Amino acid sequence: MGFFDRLKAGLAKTRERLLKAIPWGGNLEEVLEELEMALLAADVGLSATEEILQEVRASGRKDLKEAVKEKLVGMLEPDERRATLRKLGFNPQKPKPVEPKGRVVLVVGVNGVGKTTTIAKLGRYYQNLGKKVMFCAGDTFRAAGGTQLSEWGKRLSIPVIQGPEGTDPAALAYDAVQAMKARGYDLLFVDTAGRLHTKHNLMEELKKVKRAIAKADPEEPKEVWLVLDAVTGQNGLEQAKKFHEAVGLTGVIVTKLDGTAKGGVLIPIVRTLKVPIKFVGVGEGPDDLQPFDPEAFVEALLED
Ligand SMILES: Nc1nc2c(ncn2[C@@H]2O[C@H](COP(=O)(O)OP(=O)(O)NP(=O)(O)O)[C@@H](O)[C@H]2O)c(=O)[nH]1
Repeated sequence: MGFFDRLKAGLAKTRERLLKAIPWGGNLEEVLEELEMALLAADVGLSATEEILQEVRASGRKDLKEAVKEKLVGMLEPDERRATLRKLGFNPQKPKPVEPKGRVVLVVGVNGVGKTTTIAKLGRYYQNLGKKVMFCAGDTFRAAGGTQLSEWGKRLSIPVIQGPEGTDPAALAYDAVQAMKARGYDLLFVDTAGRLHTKHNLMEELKKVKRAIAKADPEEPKEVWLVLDAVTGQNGLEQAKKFHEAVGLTGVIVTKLDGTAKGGVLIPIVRTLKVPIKFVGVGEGPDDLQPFDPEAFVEALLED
């Protein structure tokens, strides 16, 4: 319960079509059939679905339902260690806290996916874990109404490195790291432009920003997080590929899970990018941005 409730609520649209209604009592032939449709309807994809079936049908010689759960969780965990600790019984009440590998987190993704809002929630999250957090408003470009990262910073008391619209994004991020160092901050999130059809090639700007961060601190950024909208589609995964090829993702944040019945998309995402989902977005609330936990996610896909 508690956050678990918020997760189940966020996955309700995906869950209540067929997943929860699966008749785990009938003769396999029916159940597995219903299972394949439920998966495909949730956007798990044919590839991962036919593998799940194999894993269960061929193998899966334990409890039918549990076999499914274990297989789905296995598909969501890119890290062998955690997969192992899980199999060994590790299953704490609430998911462990996501610790950035370093001090700088470069945030990327296409315009509109919710990068700005996601960073603000991340600031809160980390602040509540006692980190001194700083923001860099690397997307000086587009504002057009909405709420700037700049306004979010004042509200959380998080300083925002920013410059006049048009300011060199790379020089901003450089100043941002310098500032984070001199003032002794624990974490810096660098927001970035997300428009793929301007006169300035997005991927190239991005690489110039990551390079600037490195010039300031040769170890950074230790995290490159792509934000993906669960409502987009497979084009968004293709874009993901380009972002990965351009800057090397270390993680993925999936937002707007509450707005779709295709939440099963997380499986294809992790299988394609082979990086972990760090946080999942279950709504437009402050604490709606939660640390990802495969076990919990899978449970919410099937239960409640
Ligand atoms: N329902 C839902 N909405 C979300 C989630 N995350 C972000 N959003 C919403 O998505 C919209 C775009 O957010 P924003 O942070 O402005 O996006 P951007 O990707 O930063 N766009 P811009 O380039 O215009 O600054 C907002 O209305 C925001 O609340 C989520 O997990 N669920």
